[PDB]
Amino acid sequence: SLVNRKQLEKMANVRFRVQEDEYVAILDALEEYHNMSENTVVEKYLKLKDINSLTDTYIDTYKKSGRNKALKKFKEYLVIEILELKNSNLTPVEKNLHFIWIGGQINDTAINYINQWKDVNSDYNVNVFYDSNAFLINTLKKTIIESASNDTLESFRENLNDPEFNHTAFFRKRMQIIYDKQQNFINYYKAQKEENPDLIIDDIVKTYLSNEYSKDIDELNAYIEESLNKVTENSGNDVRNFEEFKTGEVFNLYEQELVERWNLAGASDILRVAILKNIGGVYLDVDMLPGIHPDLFKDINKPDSVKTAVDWEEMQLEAIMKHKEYIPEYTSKHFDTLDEEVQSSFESVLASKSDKSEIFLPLGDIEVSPLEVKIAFAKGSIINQALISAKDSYCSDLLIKQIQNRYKILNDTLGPIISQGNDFNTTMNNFGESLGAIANEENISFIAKIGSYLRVGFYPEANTTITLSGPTIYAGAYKDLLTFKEMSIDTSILSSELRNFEFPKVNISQATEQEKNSLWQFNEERAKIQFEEYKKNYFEG
Amino acid sequence: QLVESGGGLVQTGGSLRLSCASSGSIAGFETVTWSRQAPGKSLQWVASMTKTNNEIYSDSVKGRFIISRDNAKNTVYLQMNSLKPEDTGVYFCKGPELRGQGIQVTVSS
Ligand SMILES: O=c1ccn([C@@H]2O[C@H](COP(=O)(O)OP(=O)(O)O)[C@@H](O)[C@H]2O)c(=O)[nH]1
Ligand SMILES: OC[C@H]1O[C@H](O)[C@H](O)[C@@H](O)[C@@H]1O
Ligand SMILES: [Mg+2]
Ligand SMILES: [Mn+2]
Repeated sequence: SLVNRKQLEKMANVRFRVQEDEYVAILDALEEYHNMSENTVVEKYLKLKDINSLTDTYIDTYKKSGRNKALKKFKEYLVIEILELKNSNLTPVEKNLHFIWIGGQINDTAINYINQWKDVNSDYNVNVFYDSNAFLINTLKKTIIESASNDTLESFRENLNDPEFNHTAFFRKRMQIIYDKQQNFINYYKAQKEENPDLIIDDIVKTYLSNEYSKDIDELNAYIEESLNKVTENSGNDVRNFEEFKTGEVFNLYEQELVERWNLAGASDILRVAILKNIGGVYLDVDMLPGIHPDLFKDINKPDSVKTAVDWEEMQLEAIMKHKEYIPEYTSKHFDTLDEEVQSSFESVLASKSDKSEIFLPLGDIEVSPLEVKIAFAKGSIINQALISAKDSYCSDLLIKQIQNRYKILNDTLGPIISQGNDFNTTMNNFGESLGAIANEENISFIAKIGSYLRVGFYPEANTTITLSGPTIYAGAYKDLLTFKEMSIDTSILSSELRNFEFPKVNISQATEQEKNSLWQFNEERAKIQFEEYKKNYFEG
Repeated sequence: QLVESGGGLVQTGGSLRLSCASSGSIAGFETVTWSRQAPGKSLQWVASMTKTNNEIYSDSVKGRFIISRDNAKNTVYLQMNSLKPEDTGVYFCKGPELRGQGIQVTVSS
């Protein structure tokens, strides 16, 4: 518990020094903090912020004060109090499970994972957020990527069998053409919206696809119908009915990611934040599965031939799916390598439990601080595939401010460069120069990581999304919280402190088949495989 | 070079605007603390304004009092509305190196 007035007085006592007015400001505000029985968690938090500011003011006023040593210690005590506040005063989490599938038709695989949460959480309300205006984003991205692939292979036809013509070289050249086509669509979209603001995204996309790629509008219309119908019959909740989001200050950034970038993961990073702020509950990625019941496999010890908690968990999920078949076509690739004696322990225990709620642990009643968002860990790092927040949580509002600030810096740097209408390489070189000019000691961690924004989803390990709206904004928000600031762009924080915000591990299985299949980025390995396949297909192997 | 005014006697419910104006310093009030002392009580904090133009209010006074500065940060104001007899006392404005002699405030009831 935080020192009271008299305890601070003993700490910051300097013999013969009269109590300055700026000191009394601190002592009186600390006393007021301790008389806040009746106040909300955020009110208490804002009182701590006040004490912090008064403390900073004192230190700045009397730079050589004998009190300063104690006051700087006091400032650290304020941070301890935040965590106490956070960890001591919990409200129940609204019993909502929130999922997002935007940009195209929800796949049967996503449905089947979702259904597992539904089956063991009958007391939870389920929303799968979609966007009834943008079912064709995936079609548009796929079409444009394939067209640029073909153009690239055509253009470099005689270099294809050249020892030195890399997968790297292919993707580098293809990127230039993708940018051209993406910019072509983007400018068409903006012109169309000016001419007729009543048009929806899918109106413009299907026209574009028909005009430029001779796609059949009847088949596109039929796909929209199927997609709408599939999601509606599966707890569909239309983003276009989400008023607080639509009229809020990050709707434009969401549409940027959806319509300009074709980054559905990035758009979903933004949506998920608005969902937890405005509604609250539990956000999950569609590749997440419920926690395995802790006493299902307690009595089977991990073979030494398996040397990570993740591979073990992976094994356990495949056992459930092999023997219970809850999800059709779930891999058993890893489970099969197991010794027959171990596999037999698995099938024997699964034969005994005959009720899904004894296989998967129901969430039940979860509680969170009104200050915070809870986030999952992986690889000792935070990852926003799973989130817990009460409606209007404080960290929730910090998250939106992180998003606004990050996109403001990006768009104000990148936007005027793009509008000069230069090619990808020129645009990119100029972007690089601009990033160099606006770089300072504060923003550098951010500036060093946004250079590849235009490559996202088209180039191996184009990662920018992490910094824009992913795990980085959460580290930023928690730093905000713990430093009494907002829009922190330097997100240095102890891993100790981050552990205070950890999503309860018992409540998720992260090591699913689908988690291994990233839908927004690809690595070098995958890049090499795609390239060989592009070549073969182009030559008609 | 500091001129204090705005005080006096009001009935319960009335308003006053305290004013401290300085001259002869670059922002003599770039940090300002308002304090008050009743007879037989200790000096009590009322409100503060940081170098960031951040306004911090004591709980007993929030929703009634407004602290403000001119852009030169040489004169500071304390708008005090819905005054109670509780508010009665001598008010002091404090900058980094300036401090007023005190403005008497009396609320009648
Ligand atoms: O076409 C897409 C692709 C992705 N997503 C969203 O992006 C999230 C993250 O996708 P993924 O698990 O592939 O990202 P990773 O975990 O690999 O970063 C998903 O749960 C979806 O909510 C989407 O709505 N539509
Ligand atoms: O930040 C971009 C993406 O990467 C994250 O690590 C999460 O797995 C995913 O949900 C998110 O959309
Ligand atoms: Mg996935
Ligand atoms: Mn994933």
